[PDB]
Amino acid sequence: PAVHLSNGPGQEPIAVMTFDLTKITKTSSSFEVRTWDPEGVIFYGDTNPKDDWFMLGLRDGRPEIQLHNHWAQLTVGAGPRLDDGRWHQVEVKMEGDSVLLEVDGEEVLRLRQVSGPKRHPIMRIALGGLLFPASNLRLPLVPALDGCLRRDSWLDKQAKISASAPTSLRSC
Amino acid sequence: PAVHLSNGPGQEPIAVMTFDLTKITKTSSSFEVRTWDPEGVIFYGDTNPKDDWFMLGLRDGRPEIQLHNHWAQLTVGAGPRLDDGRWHQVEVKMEGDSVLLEVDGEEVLRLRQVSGPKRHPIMRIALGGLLFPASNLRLPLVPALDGCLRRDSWLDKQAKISASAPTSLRSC
Ligand SMILES: COc1cc(C[C@H]2COC[C@@H]2Cc2ccc(O)c(OC)c2)ccc1O
Ligand SMILES: COc1cc(C[C@H]2COC[C@@H]2Cc2ccc(O)c(OC)c2)ccc1O
Ligand SMILES: [Ca+2]
Ligand SMILES: [Ca+2]
Repeated sequence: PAVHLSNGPGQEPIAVMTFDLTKITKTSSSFEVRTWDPEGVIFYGDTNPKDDWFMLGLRDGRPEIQLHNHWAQLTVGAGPRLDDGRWHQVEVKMEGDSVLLEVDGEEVLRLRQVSGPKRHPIMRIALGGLLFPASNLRLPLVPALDGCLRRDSWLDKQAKISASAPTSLRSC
Repeated sequence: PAVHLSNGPGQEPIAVMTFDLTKITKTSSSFEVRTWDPEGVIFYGDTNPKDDWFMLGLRDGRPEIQLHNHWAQLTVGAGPRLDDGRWHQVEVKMEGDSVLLEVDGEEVLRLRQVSGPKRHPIMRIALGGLLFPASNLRLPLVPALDGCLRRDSWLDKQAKISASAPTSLRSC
């Protein structure tokens, strides 16, 4: 059961979820993605769109992470091209103070010393788009990602406060 | 013709080279490395060991870059394990404002927005060690890298001011 990561011309995400950070024990997300599109946003996360946000996307077909928080501000590409039309497994995990990115079962990137142990305790996760204008990225891209998403798990179901309407979704 | 990246117990680099930055047109370095060692420094670069330095090393067998300058400060792992005893081609290039890392002919990491266009115009490159105590790294490691280095080219020969004695080197 797959859903489109893009719905029409607009750049708005296809879904948003909110979580209570005081109740998250599983700090990882995993999904499968398929696309012929070399550029776009896969998902976005934040507790504050000005001071504490994260983006996983594609640029030139390869994963790109942009991160801006108290401890780190970076724009990093890594891993192989994923715009080949094959399904790819992706996992993003927080391990200690590091963010790990695994692609097709292989760790391709570890951003060390990017997270601390004060913080707004509501985390939003947006799929297929950002929760601010693309102009506010560290390095702008065009967020629309013409691809499909399946087998997707986001953080801890036990900590979810809200989830956007699922009837917005468009089957693949 | 290969040389050891480690010489005895000391952590000192096996070689140091200095370059005139006003005369560097080729902002890349390339070499082959072979090792069974999961941790250590491959090479170090700086114009200032306090304010503008760079380290390429291994941690848990995989490439790690530490960088500290005016524009960026980061600790990032990427790429596959290289401590398998096979020769591996490595290239580090500055492209625009980004540092690229290629391993065995594949781009594995692109640190974007990490270099500017004021700066001390002497760059040092040290092989097999740092030019400050490992304690001053963003994330300490044990610098000794029991491996061998060959087919190595460093920046622009036309810009080199000085190079350490080559009779210090130990054949592999
Ligand atoms: C690395 O820094 C950030 C990463 C993110 C992105 C988050 C969503 O998928 C990766 C991350 C998971 C995660 C879950 C609970 C957390 O408490 C947490 O804390 C950082 C991180 C958002 C804001 C940041 O500051
Ligand atoms: C990214 O930032 C740095 C990278 C480095 C490491 C340098 C040596 O191998 C990669 C780099 C090549 C290079 C050559 C000439 C340059 O003028 C230059 O400028 C940055 C960079 C040292 C200091 C930094 O600030
Ligand atoms: Ca696109
Ligand atoms: Ca070692």
